[PDB]
Formats: sequence, C-alpha cells, structure tokens
Amino acid sequence: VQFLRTDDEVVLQCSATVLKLCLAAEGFGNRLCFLEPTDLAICCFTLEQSLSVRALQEMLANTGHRTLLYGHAILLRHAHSRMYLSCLTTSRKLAFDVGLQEDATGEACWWTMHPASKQRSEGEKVRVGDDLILVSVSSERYLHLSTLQVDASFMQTLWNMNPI
Repeated sequence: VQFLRTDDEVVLQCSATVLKLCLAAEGFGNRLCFLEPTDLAICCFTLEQSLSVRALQEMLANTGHRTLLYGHAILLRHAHSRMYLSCLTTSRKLAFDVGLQEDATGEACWWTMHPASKQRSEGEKVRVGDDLILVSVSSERYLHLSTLQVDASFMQTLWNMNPI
C-alpha cells in the first residue's frame, strides 16, 4: 500500500466496461481531454498542490511532498504541455467539457477528492488504487466518463490515481 503525495507524477484512470481508460490531452492547439486505453506524454499529470478548501479560498482571495487527504482540493498539471486540468465552460447537453487551461488561476483548475465509500473519510490519506470521486470546485460537477468522452456532469464516475 502506497500513499499519494504532491510532486508525484500520476495517470488518472477509470473503467468503461470490460482494459482501462486514462484521462488524456495533447495541449498544443487542442485543449480538450480524451481517453487513452491501456502514451505518457498525453497521460501524465503532476499532483502540483493539495489544499483544504479554506486554504484554497484564502489563496484565491489574496491574488512539498505532502500526502493527499480526502476532502482536499488538488491542482493537476499536464507534465507535457505544462498546462492545468480544468473544467471548461463550453459544451458540444447538461455537462461541461474538461481540458487544459494555460494559467493556473481561478477555481476551474481545482478538483476536490471524495471517498467512494465509508472505507475512506474526509481527512484520511488517499491511497494509490483507491476509487475516488473528483468534484470541480468551479462548477460543482464530477469528472465523468460520458457514454466515449470525458466531461463534468451531475453523474459520478470513480477514478484511480496510479503512479507511473
């Protein structure tokens, strides 16, 4: 059993139905995320920061290797493009597009981590392989696999953060 910490390079995976899907994006003209079945250049995200919502709110108002905790908000940096995973405003239904944002400002590039069940709880450490929920701070929608795309909708999808 391993714990996740900021500065860790990870890939975000979920299951469609049956092989797994990795959240991905190019970042050099195209900012929309897509799915990659299982490379790294498009799948690797760095866990830049992990803050409590309060800290997050304070940092915004006034504009190391820390272990992730459920309830905390994380900032995901696309290692290749150097941009940030964010909840976009566009859409092409009741779900928003997900993708890269050049600057790491605003609430769109922050996501809070939540337990899939009671086996984890707000405040506990997030383990590698844990099934978790990702909620967009700016939209309050979940990182979701729409059925084959990735979006932020009212419907949840479980994800895993696995180190490369």
